Amino acid sequence: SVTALTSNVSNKRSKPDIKMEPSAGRPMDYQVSITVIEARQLVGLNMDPVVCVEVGDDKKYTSMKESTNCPYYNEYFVFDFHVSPDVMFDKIIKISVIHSKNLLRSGTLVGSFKMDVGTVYSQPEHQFHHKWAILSDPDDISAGLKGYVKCDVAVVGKGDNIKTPHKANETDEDDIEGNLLLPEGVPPERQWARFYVKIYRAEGLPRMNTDLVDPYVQVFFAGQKGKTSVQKSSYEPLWNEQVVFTDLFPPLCKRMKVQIRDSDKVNDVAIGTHFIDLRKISNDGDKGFLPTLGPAWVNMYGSTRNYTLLDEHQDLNEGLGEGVSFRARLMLGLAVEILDTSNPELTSSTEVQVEQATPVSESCTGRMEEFFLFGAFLEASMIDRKNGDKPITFEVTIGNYGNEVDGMDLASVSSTPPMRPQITDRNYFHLPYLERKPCIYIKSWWPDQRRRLYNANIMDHIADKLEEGLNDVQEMIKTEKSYPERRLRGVLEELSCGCHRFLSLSDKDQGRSSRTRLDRERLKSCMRELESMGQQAKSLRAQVKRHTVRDKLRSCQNFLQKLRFLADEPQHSIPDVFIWMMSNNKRIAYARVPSKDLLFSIVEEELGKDCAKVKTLFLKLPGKRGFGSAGWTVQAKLELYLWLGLSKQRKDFLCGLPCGFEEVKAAQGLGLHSFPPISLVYTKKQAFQLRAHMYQARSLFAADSSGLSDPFARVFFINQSQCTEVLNETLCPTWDQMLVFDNLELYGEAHELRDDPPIIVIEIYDQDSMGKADFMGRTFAKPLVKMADEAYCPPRFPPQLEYYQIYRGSATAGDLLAAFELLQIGPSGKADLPPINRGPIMPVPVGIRPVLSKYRVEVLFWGLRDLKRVNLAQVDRPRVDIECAGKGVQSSLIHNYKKNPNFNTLVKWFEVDLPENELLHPPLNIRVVDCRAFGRYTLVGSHAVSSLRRFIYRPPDRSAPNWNTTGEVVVSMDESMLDWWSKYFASIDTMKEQLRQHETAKIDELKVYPKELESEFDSFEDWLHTFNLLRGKTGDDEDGSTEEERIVGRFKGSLCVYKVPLPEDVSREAGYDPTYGMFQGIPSNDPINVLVRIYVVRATDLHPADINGKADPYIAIKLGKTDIRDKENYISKQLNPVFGKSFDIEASFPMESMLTVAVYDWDLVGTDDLIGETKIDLENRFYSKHRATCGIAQTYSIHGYNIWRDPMKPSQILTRLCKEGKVDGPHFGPHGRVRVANRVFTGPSEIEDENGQRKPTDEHVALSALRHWEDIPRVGCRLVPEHVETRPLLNPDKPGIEQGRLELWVDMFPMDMPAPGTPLDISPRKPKKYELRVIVWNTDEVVLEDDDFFTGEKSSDIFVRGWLKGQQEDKQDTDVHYHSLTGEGNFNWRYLFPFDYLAAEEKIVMSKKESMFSWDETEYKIPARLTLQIWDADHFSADDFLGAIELDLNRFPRGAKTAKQCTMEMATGEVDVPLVSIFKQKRVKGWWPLLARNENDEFELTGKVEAELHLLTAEEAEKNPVGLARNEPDPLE
Ligand SMILES: CCCCCC(=O)OC[C@H](COP(=O)(O)OC[C@H](N)C(=O)O)OC(=O)CCCCC
Ligand SMILES: CCCCCC(=O)OC[C@H](COP(=O)(O)OC[C@H](N)C(=O)O)OC(=O)CCCCC
Ligand SMILES: [Ca+2]
Ligand SMILES: [Ca+2]
Ligand SMILES: [Ca+2]
Ligand SMILES: [Ca+2]
Ligand SMILES: [Ca+2]
Ligand SMILES: [Ca+2]
Ligand SMILES: [Ca+2]
Ligand SMILES: [Ca+2]
Ligand SMILES: [Ca+2]
Repeated sequence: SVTALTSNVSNKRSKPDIKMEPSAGRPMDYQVSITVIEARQLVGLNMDPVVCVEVGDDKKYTSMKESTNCPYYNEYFVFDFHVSPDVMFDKIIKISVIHSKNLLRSGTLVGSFKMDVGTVYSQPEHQFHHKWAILSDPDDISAGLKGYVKCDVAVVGKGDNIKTPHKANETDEDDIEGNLLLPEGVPPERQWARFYVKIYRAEGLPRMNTDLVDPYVQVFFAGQKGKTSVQKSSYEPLWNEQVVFTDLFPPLCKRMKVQIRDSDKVNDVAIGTHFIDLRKISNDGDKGFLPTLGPAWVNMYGSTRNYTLLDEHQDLNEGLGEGVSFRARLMLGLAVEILDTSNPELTSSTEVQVEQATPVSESCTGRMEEFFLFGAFLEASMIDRKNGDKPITFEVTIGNYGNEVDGMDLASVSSTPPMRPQITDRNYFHLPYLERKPCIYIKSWWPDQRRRLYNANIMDHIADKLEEGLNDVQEMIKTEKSYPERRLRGVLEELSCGCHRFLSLSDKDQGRSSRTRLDRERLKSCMRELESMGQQAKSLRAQVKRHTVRDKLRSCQNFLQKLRFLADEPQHSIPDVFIWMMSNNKRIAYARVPSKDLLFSIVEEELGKDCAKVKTLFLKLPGKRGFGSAGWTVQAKLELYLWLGLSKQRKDFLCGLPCGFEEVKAAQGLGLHSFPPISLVYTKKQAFQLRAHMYQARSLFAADSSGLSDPFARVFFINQSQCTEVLNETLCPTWDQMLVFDNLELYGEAHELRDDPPIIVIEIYDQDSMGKADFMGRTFAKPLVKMADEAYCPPRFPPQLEYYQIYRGSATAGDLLAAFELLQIGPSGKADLPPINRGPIMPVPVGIRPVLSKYRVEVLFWGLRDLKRVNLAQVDRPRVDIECAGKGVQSSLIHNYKKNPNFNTLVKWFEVDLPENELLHPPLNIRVVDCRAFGRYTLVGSHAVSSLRRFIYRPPDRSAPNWNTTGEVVVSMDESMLDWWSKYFASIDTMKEQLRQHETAKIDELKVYPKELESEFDSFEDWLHTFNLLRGKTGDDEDGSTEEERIVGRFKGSLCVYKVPLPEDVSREAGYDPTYGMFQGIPSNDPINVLVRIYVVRATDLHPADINGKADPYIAIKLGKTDIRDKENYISKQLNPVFGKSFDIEASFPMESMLTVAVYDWDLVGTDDLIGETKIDLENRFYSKHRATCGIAQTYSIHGYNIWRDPMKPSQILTRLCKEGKVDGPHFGPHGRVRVANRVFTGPSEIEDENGQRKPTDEHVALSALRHWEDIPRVGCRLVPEHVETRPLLNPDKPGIEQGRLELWVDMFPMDMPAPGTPLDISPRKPKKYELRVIVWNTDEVVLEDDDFFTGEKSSDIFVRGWLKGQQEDKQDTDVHYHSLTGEGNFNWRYLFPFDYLAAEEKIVMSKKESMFSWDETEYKIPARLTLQIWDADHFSADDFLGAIELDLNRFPRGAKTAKQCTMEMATGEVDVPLVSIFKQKRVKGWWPLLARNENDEFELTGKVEAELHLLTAEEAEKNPVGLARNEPDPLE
C-alpha cells in the first residue's frame, strides 16, 4: 500500500469539460422551512409575544400568546423563492419577538436574531435542529440577553435530500446553552463590533445619464444599508467617506454588497456591484484575524458601457450574473473594531453612520507599472449564422484600455481588421484567416500587485493538478481500469508536493512596504492551511486502498474546494480581459479570461495556465441570452494566443506561438525588433488528416413528439465540418461511420501538439421533415495525434472507442461512443497513413470497432400497466417490440388489454452480437406499440435500458460458505395500558438511537424506516423490473415538464443476457427448462383479488396551502378504479397532522397495483389544493421474494398491543416459504424447537392469551425462523418486517422539493386466503381528563403599587389571577384584598382547571376556534403550565401587573414551607432547587416567588403566593366535588 502512479492513465484529458452555461445567475427553486418551537426567558413586563419570522423581504407571524415570558408556538413556516444561489444565500433570516402588534400599530421589539441563508446551508445537513436563537437588542449595544427562541431552520434546493430527524416526544430537560443557534466555532457570547467600509475613490465610470454621471456608493451588510455623498459630474469621483455599520461579531451574515449607483431623480440605477466575502478576508480562532481589506482596488463588472434608454442586462449591474464588460474600479477598504460595550464613554446607538474616512494616497495600492497585453487570433470558426454575413471584428479590452468605442510611442491596436465570414455549413461560419492571423496589442497601467496573482496562480496550479488527478481517478474508476487506488496515491503525493512548493514560493517579496494587512494575514493563513493540507494529504495517502478509494476521492474533493476557496484573491489588481465579437459595430458575444491566467512569470508555478498558450475560447451571449434556446448555438470559437505581463518582461512574448511565421508590423514599427506585430504571416504549414470514428451514441435527447429522434452528428475541426448519416426513430443510433477530414492545414509547427491537440466539437441534431434540425446536444473531444515519424503501433494505436459526455446546455443529453485520431501526412505522402478499407460511407475500421461475441437476450414479458391515451384513442391491442443492436424479438399480441394485460408467451429470446467489453454494450430498447388494423401501428411509448449490466447473468458463487447447507447451526432466542402508539414511540426512540450510533426492551417494537420501504429492499426488483415508457419531447431543466409527465405507461418484466455458448453445468445449475429458460421460480401470472389496507399514521412538515400559513389535510387514496377522498375527516389548521386512519380497497392485482396516497388541503370555497402525493407500486411488493405483503412482527402474541396482524400464522408462513423454496422443513419436534434446512432454532414453547394461562404452540420458534430467514442456505432472503415507512410527498406543480413526509405502511392480503380481522386501532390517543385545583391561601410581601394622593402612604389592592390553558379560556380571579399596607393578602380562593391531557406528549389538548370568524374548531396542544399572577385593582383605570410565576406542571420547583424560606432562586436559573411533577406527587403545598422585570431588565421579587396544587382525574373529581371560590361543596374561610 505504498506504490503509486504519478502519470495520467486514462484518456480524461482527451475529453474536455467545456460548458456554455455557468452556474452564475441561474435561478433555482429554494425553500426555507422554519419551525418556531418555543421561546424562553423573554424580557418584558406582561408581554404578549409574537414571533416574527422574516426571510429576505417576506415576513410571517406566529399566533399571539397571552402574558408569558416562556411561550410555546410549534408553528411551521415555508418561504419559497426562485432565485440564483448567490442572491438566495445573501437573504437575511431574522427571527424576532414583538408584542402589542395590531391592525394599525407596529409591534414593540423585544429582541432579534440575525443570520443568513448561507450559514444555514453550510451546516452538515443544510439545517439546524432544535437550536436556540440568541435574541439581542439590535438598537442597543449595552443591552444584554433578550431571550432565546428554540427553532428549526432548514434550507433545501431543487433535488436536495435531507435526513430530517423524526418528531418524537420532547419530554426532556433540554439545555439552552449547549444547543445554541450558532455555527461551529462561533462563541456563545458575541461582542458588538463596528464595520468601517472605507470608500476612497473610483475610476473609469461609463456613461449613465444620456452625458455625465453622479455616483455614490451604497453598502449593504446584514440587512442594514448606508450610502456616501453624491459626487456630482465626475467620471473619477473622490469620496473619502466610510460607512460604519454596528453589528454582532462574528457576523452570521457573511457577505457584504458594495454597489456604485448613479443618482437621478427619474430612476436610480446601479453601475456596478462587488461582493466582499467575509469568509475570504477573515479567519476564526486564536490563529485567526479580524476582517480586514485594502486599501486596494476592486474591479466591478456588469452590462455593456454604451448608453441605452432601457437595459436588458441591468441585472448584471446589480451583480446578479456574470459581468460582460468592465464598469468601474473602486478603491476600497474594511476594518473591524470590537467595541467595549461596558464603557459609557461611547454612544450605544447602532445606526449606520457615514463619516469622513482618513484619505490615503494612490501609492498605497502599489506603484503603477506598464502592462503589455498581446493577442493572436489563430483561428475563428463556428460563428453563429444568425448574426448575419456582415464583416466581423474581435475587440479585446482590459479595463477601459483598448475600448475605443465605450471606454474612457506605441499606439494600441485593440481590434482585428474586419473580415467577411465564409460558410462552413448551414448553421456556422468561419473567418478565413489562413496563413494571416490578426493580432492585437494593448498598453495598460495597473498598480504592481503581481504577488497576489502569483500566489493565486500557484494555488490554482495545485488545484488544477488535483482536479485533473481526481478526474482521472473518477474516469478510470468508471471505465474499470486496473488499480484505481494507485493513481489516487500519486495524486495525493503531487498534492503534498505542490503544497510544500507553495510554502517555498510564496515567501518571496515579503519586504515590500505596499502590502496591506489583508495581504500579510492571508499569506499566513494560506501558508498554514496549505501546510496542514500537505500533512493531511500525506496522512490520507496511507488510508487510500482498494476498497476505500471511492470515499477518499470524496475526501480529496474537500481539498479541491478548499484550494479553490483559498485561490480567490479578494483584492483585485488587474481587471479581466474581455474578447468581444462585433458586426456592424454591435456587441454580439463575449468571453471573459481572468488576468491572473494570462500573467507571465519566470517561475513556472507563478505562471498563468493560459499565458503564452493558445487558448480555446467559446464566446457566449451576454446575460440571460446565454441560457436557454438562444445560448444553444456556438456564438464563436477562437484559438486565441494570449500573453500578459510587464512591458519590461515582453522579450519572450512570442515564444508560445507555433513556429514559422513572419512578423508584419505597423508603419511606426518598421526597423524595431521590440515592436509587436499587427499580424503573423505563416510560411510553414503541416498537412493533417482527422478520422472521426462516429460509432454509436446512447441516451440521447428526444426532440420529436414520439419520444424519439432522427440523430446525425456533425463534426467540426478547424474550419471544416462533415455529417454522419441520419438514422431514423432512435435515441441510440449506431452510425458506424468514419469521417475523414482530408488535407487539413495546421499553420505552423505547434509546440506540444501531441499533448494539447486542437479541440473537436461534435453536435447531435434531430433531422426534421422540412430541412430544419433541432439541437440535441454537444460534446467535445481531443484527437490522439500521430506524428509523421511515429509508428501506428500499440499501445497507443489504434485508438479505442470511449464515451464522450454530451450536454444540452447544462443538462446531460447522453454519451457518444467515438474515437478520434489526427494523423500527420508525412513527406512521403499519404502512403504512411493506415489503409482505409453503403456506397461512399466508410465504416469504422477493424481494431477500433468493438470485437463482437454472440449473446442471447431472454425477455420476460410480465404485463403492461397504466397505458395512457395515444393521440386521443384508448390502447386496446398492445405489443412490445424489443430491439438491441439491430436484432430483437416481438412479444405475443395482447388481444384485449382491458380484460387481462398479460402475455400468452411468458418468455421469448433472441440472439445478438454484443461487444466483448460489457461497458461498450449498446442499450436495449423497449418499444410498446398499439397494433391497429390494416398495419396502422402507432407508437405508445418507449423506454431505453441504458445498462445491461444489471441483467447480465453470471453463475452464482456456490463456493461461498452460505451455500454449504451441511452441519447443524443452533440459533437461540399499567402493563395493559399499552397500545400501538406505545410500540410506535418505542420504535421511534430506538431508531433515533440507531441513527446516533450509525453517525458515531420491555415494549416490543417495529422497524421505523426514515425513507421508503423500497429504499431498503432494492425497490423489490429481485425478479421483476419496471421500465417507464416515455413519449413526447424531453423538457428542459428550466420551464420544462420533467420526465414524470412524459411517462405514458409501464412495462413489467425482466431481462437476462448471457453468452450463448453456455457450459452444460452452468445451464443445469440455473435450471434451464425450455418453457421459461433462465427465469425460474416465476409466480403465477393469473389475476388475483388483493385486499389492500393502507394504514396512514401521520404527516410531518406539510407545505401550507392556505392564506393563513396552515392547511387542512385529509387523505385521498387512488388505487385502480377506486378513488377515495376523505374530505369529511380533514384536520383543521394543522401542518403536522396525526391521521391514525386505515383504508380498505379491494384491487384486482396485478392490474390495479399503482397505489397513490395523497394529502389534500380542504378548502371551503374553490377546489381542494394538492399538498403532495407518493406512488408505491404494490405489484413489486406483492410478487417479491422479500414477502412485502404483510410485515412480520418481532415477537408473537395473540392479544393486546402486540397482536399478530397477519391471518397467516408464523408456522403457516414458514411452511409456505419452505414449500415454495423446496427446503426440507419446517420440522417441528417438541414445541420449543424447529429444524429448517441445516439450521435449528429454539425459543419459548408457550403462548399467553388475554386470560394469561399457558398453552403450547410452535409460533414463537416459527417466528424466530422467519426473523432469521436470511441465514437459510438455499433460498434465504431478508423478509420485510412490520414497519412504518416515511414516504416523501411530491407535487408536480413544485417539482424537485419534498414538501411533506407521510408516515404509513401498506398490508396486502390475497382474498383467496382466509381474510384478516379488523384493522389495527392506530387512531390517536384519547386524552385523559383531569382537574387541577389551586387553592390560593395568602400572599406575602407584595409590592405596593398605589400612592395616596393626599397623605402619601403606599398600598396595594392585591388579587391573584390564575389560568392553565390560557387567558381567554381559563382565567379566574380572586376577590380583591383591598388596601394592603404591608403586602399581606388573605384570599382562601379555589381555582378549578378541568383539562384534557396526553401523558406521552405532556400536552394539554383543547378544541377551540382560531378566531370568531373561523369555520371550524382546531385542536391545539400547549404545555401544561399553571400561571399565577399578582395584580393591583384600580377603580378608574386598568389593573396594574405586579408579578408572575409560570409553573410547568412536570418541572416546577417545590414550594417553600414558609414565606420567609421562599427566595428568588426557586424560579430563576439556579439548579439548587429540586423539581417536582404534579402528575406523580398529586398534591403540593408551599410558597412560590413572583417575579417582574424592572427598567434595569433584571428580575426582582415583587411578591410571594401560598398555593396548594391538587391534581385529580375527572372521575376522582366527580366523586369528591368542590365548588369554585369559597362556595359549596367544601367551603373555604
Ligand atoms: C377577496 C379576498 C381574497 C383573499 C386572498 C385570496 O386570494 O384568497 C383565495 C381564497 C383561498 O384560496 P386558497 O386557500 O386555495 O389560497 C391559498 C393558495 N392556494 C396558496 O397556497 O397560496 O380563495 C377564494 O377566495 C376562492 C377562489 C376561487 C373561487 C372559485
Ligand atoms: C361560503 C359562505 C361564506 C363563508 C365564509 C367563511 O367562513 O370563510 C372562511 C374563513 C374563515 O374560516 P377558515 O379560516 O377556517 O377557512 C376554512 C378553511 N381553513 C379554508 O382554507 O377554506 O372566513 C374568513 O376568513 C372571513 C374573515 C372575515 C373578517 C372580517
Ligand atoms: Ca445622474
Ligand atoms: Ca423534431
Ligand atoms: Ca425529427
Ligand atoms: Ca387552500
Ligand atoms: Ca384550506
Ligand atoms: Ca383552493
Ligand atoms: Ca394602581
Ligand atoms: Ca389599586
Ligand atoms: Ca393603573
